[PDB]
Amino acid sequence: ELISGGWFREENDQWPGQAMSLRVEKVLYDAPTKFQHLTIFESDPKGPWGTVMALDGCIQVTDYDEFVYHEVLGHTSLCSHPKPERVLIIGGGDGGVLREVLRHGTVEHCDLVDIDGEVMEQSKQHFPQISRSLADPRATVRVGDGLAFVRQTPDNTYDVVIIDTTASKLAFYKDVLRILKPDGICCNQGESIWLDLELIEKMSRFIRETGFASVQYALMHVPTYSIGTLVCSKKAGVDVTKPLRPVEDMPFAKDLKYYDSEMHKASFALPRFARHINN
Amino acid sequence: GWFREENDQWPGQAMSLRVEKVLYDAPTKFQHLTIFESDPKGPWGTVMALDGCIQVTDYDEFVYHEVLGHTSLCSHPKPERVLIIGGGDGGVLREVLRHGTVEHCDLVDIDGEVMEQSKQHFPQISRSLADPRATVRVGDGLAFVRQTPDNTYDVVIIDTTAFYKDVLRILKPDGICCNQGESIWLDLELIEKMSRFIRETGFASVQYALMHVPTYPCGSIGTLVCSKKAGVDVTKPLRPVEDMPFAKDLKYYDSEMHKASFALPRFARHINN
Ligand SMILES: C[S@@H](CCCN)C[C@H]1O[C@@H](n2cnc3c(N)ncnc32)[C@H](O)[C@@H]1O
Ligand SMILES: C[S@@H](CCCN)C[C@H]1O[C@@H](n2cnc3c(N)ncnc32)[C@H](O)[C@@H]1O
Ligand SMILES: COc1ccc(Nc2ccnc3ccccc23)cc1
Ligand SMILES: COc1ccc(Nc2ccnc3ccccc23)cc1
Repeated sequence: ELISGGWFREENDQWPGQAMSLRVEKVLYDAPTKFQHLTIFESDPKGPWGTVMALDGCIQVTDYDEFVYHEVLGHTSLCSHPKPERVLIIGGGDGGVLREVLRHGTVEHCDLVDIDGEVMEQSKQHFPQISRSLADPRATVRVGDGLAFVRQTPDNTYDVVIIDTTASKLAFYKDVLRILKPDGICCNQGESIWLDLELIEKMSRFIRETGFASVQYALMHVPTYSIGTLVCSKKAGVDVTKPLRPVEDMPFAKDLKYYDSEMHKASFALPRFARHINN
Repeated sequence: GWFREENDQWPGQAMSLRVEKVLYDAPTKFQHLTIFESDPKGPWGTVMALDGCIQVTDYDEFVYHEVLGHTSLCSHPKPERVLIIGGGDGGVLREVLRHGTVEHCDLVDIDGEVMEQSKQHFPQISRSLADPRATVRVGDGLAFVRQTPDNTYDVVIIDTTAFYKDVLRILKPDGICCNQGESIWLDLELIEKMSRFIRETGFASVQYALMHVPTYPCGSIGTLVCSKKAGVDVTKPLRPVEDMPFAKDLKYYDSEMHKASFALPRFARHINN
């Protein structure tokens, strides 16, 4: 339904009476998928955004800002683990998180499971700088439901599980805890302290009560939206807020556009109204 | 009935709010002033825009107000006399006046209509304007500082929409200056140029602090925190807010947030070194 020269409009049920719009230079994809509406377009070349992906009317990836959420999810988790060798990504069909995971020399294998094979296909076509990772021999990329995937995973399979999703069931957290090895780290796309503070409070407590030893929420600075990540440790006495394996000691630190150890530490400082999430 | 905000810096992008009720909409002697009640099912409440750019909403005003007010004052060893340039809504002043060390604050905003419309439509922001420790003037900040004697202020806060040499001059030796600092998203070249312009006018140091706002279509909002005295580290609170009686009244700012605010994404880090 979208056309070139028209505007893409984004609205939110949580924030009614607000809309965010982008001019569409060129439609690249606009169709229902087996699971969701997929919209890819080139935004205004006078603007900074580049190619833009939306799922069910909500922007999920742009060329300009993708490095933020990808670096944060990939490095805050892996740098909190003593030796991450086996990694699971749930969602992340675009490849961004996987690219960041694969920078780490300790990773021998990463499994990626995204329900929507068309997201992965369209990302190969229209976001090669994000999706190149999906071809890596250190990765196995599967089309399937992450819920069923973790249910059929044996105990103690993964060092890190990263949940990079949009959907709504993501019982599941008990499976995640079970498939993690004893030093395990889980991290998730965490929702907004502005939109959904009560949800973060709720999720944080239900994750701890599932049996995770600790859960800390990290905030990120994106150019437009808040977005956070819940970083969960299976093992008691882990402080995920200070990098266990600082990125600065690894050869790729200087390739990163957002993340470093100072950013990692700062991300866990929350505005005072939300600070009770982390204590 | 939707208010739409666009930027020349960000072409092909727009942010819109539904207008529930127009409260004020007229040219002023200096700028277009628009005040509206936004959607009561949304979180924003009353919204003020100047020349088509939103400057204040009931919902988020605490962020920029607390950050400008406290990052500066907690970076000063004993802030007694404070100047605010702009800030006609009263938000920064309200924050500055929480500090017990403050004996007097002058506030100078070019547009008297902004203070009048804030008195009417943002009483929880503009209450401060009536405080006996405050003197409010309607006038240009540039001319005001030009006619201010040397070593008058402990802190100058620039809360707006040669001057800097006058700001440096009117500051006492431990003086702190802070300004509404613009977005590291695209707008980065300007912050870099501002920070160099400020150091070269003779401030000893300039550090940029980032804030987390619920929406900013212009990218991000920050503050440049500048110290007249050499060897001051404005990135670590000199007088922690936690030692003061009003710390728990704050909705955003604390010492953790103060320290964190100066940690910049890698691409922008060269702003602060
Ligand atoms: C695009 S990614 C979000 C953008 C940040 N890279 C969101 C992905 O999660 C997938 N997703 C949603 N639900 C699931 C389940 N249940 N399992 C796996 N992947 C899922 C969905 O297909 C998106 O590609
Ligand atoms: C509303 S405040 C915006 C930030 C939200 N506290 C911006 C104020 O700066 C004033 N302003 C703009 N230029 C000047 C000058 N030159 N002098 C004083 N005040 C000024 C303008 O009238 C706004 O009220
Ligand atoms: C999950 O990682 C993220 C993090 C941030 C975004 N940001 C944006 C959301 C919606 N519309 C936009 C429009 C333009 C730019 C960014 C956005 C999306 C996914
Ligand atoms: C001086 O500091 C600030 C900081 C933040 C804003 N916020 C908003 C700016 C622009 N459009 C919006 C649209 C909707 C909501 C908020 C905003 C203004 C001034």
